Amino acid sequence: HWGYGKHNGPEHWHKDFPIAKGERQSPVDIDTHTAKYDPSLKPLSVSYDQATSLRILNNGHAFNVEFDDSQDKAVLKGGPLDGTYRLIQFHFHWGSLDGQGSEHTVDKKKYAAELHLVHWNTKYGDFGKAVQQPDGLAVLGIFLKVGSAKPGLQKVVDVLDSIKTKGKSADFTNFDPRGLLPESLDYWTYPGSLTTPPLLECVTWIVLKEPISVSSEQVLKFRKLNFNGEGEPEELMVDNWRPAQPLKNRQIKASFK
Ligand SMILES: COc1cc([Te]C[C@@H](O)C[Se]c2ccc(S(N)(=O)=O)cc2)cc(OC)c1OC
Ligand SMILES: [Zn+2]
Repeated sequence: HWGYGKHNGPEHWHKDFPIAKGERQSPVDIDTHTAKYDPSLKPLSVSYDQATSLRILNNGHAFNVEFDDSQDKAVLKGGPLDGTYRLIQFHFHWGSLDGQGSEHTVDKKKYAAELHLVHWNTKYGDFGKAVQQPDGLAVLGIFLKVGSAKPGLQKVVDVLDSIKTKGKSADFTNFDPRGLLPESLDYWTYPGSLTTPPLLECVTWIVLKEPISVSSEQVLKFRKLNFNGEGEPEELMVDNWRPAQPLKNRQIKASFK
């Protein structure tokens, strides 16, 4: 099965998922001098006051914090988006070392990690229908750098011991994803893909310019997770990031001057 090892990592994915070599793959390098300010882009509307978190799951590739998306409780609107996108889950990608881990890069700079808040377009009715559409998903990407602790992350860090291995889940109610946001909602945006198989070309990417700070102790706890199942030889969950893909015939737009 696909993963992030020497034998099943990103350079292998094209054999089972040929869209890996497609025209709108993610992530990409954001060249900050080549991105054009688009004064027609609206401020992002992040409406997370009624978010209902349910569960946290180790899926063998990352961990997902899942939300109740059976109503408009936590939605993303505005910016480059038409209509209403409902939050379904968030997850991270991170490195074995602080100098790598992000999927997007900024002038080839890699951050220690990247948060992905995944949303689906309510005009398609469910997430599985939305991933078949070129405007099906909106993913809000937020870089993490190592410095001061992020207080709003600690409730996630403290549950990771209970989902160490693939297939483990834990109740995770009353988590407020507003505690993961930076101060500024300035962003870059471009049309792209899922960054894991099946690599579907269904994503409007919205990547925030301002990183959040997390502590070395917080990211060390991410790196204690396991790719393996319980009672299998330990393989640490690190370096679960896809490198930057060719931009091809795409333009990255900036919300800011
Ligand atoms: C949940 O129901 C389904 C789900 C799926 Te496609 C799930 C899973 O295999 C990948 Se979800 C995902 C989300 C975000 C990212 S990222 N890193 O942010 O780019 C990467 C991957 C297809 C289905 O049918 C078409 C479906 O039937 C209902
Ligand atoms: Zn992701």
